[PDB]
Amino acid sequence: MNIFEMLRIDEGLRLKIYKDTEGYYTIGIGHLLTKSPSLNAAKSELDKAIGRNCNGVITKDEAEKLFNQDVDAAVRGILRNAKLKPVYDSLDAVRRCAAINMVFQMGETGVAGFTNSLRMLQQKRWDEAAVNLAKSRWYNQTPNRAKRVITTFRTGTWDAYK
Ligand SMILES: CC(=O)OCc1ccccc1
Ligand SMILES: [Cl-]
Repeated sequence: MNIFEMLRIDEGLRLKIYKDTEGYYTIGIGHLLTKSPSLNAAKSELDKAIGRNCNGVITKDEAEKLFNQDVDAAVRGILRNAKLKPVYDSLDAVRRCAAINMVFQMGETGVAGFTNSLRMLQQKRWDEAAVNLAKSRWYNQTPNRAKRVITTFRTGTWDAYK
């Protein structure tokens, strides 16, 4: 297991524009296109991202390319964030994957309310952090995925993805 395999499991792979769990236009391995209700707006974002006129459909190679860019962007966003970087650098590699997973799903703003969870993770109070992480809109709206990520933080193993 690695972050790419983990997120590929959590996000799936679809080569035509679809709606994510929140109803937003998405493609590939969970690449958000837009929060606008306009399919044309989503198609424009797609063409801009791929560099050609796609009319809502991409290849597997293109999906994987976008996915690599998106994972890298999540990592670099963590490393540029004064709140997240110290916590990230305190973690082992398996738990760093759980961290990237959350940023990929919710972005830096989506994790802003997790200050207490972040402190517990930095303190390595894993069971306490797991309890706190579940007290969230995130867990309630995507509980199976959140449970996998939380188990990864709790145990430091890949057991939830095996
Ligand atoms: C904020 C959160 O709970 O997950 C994202 C994260 C976690 C630890 C370090 C960096 C980002
Ligand atoms: Cl879920």
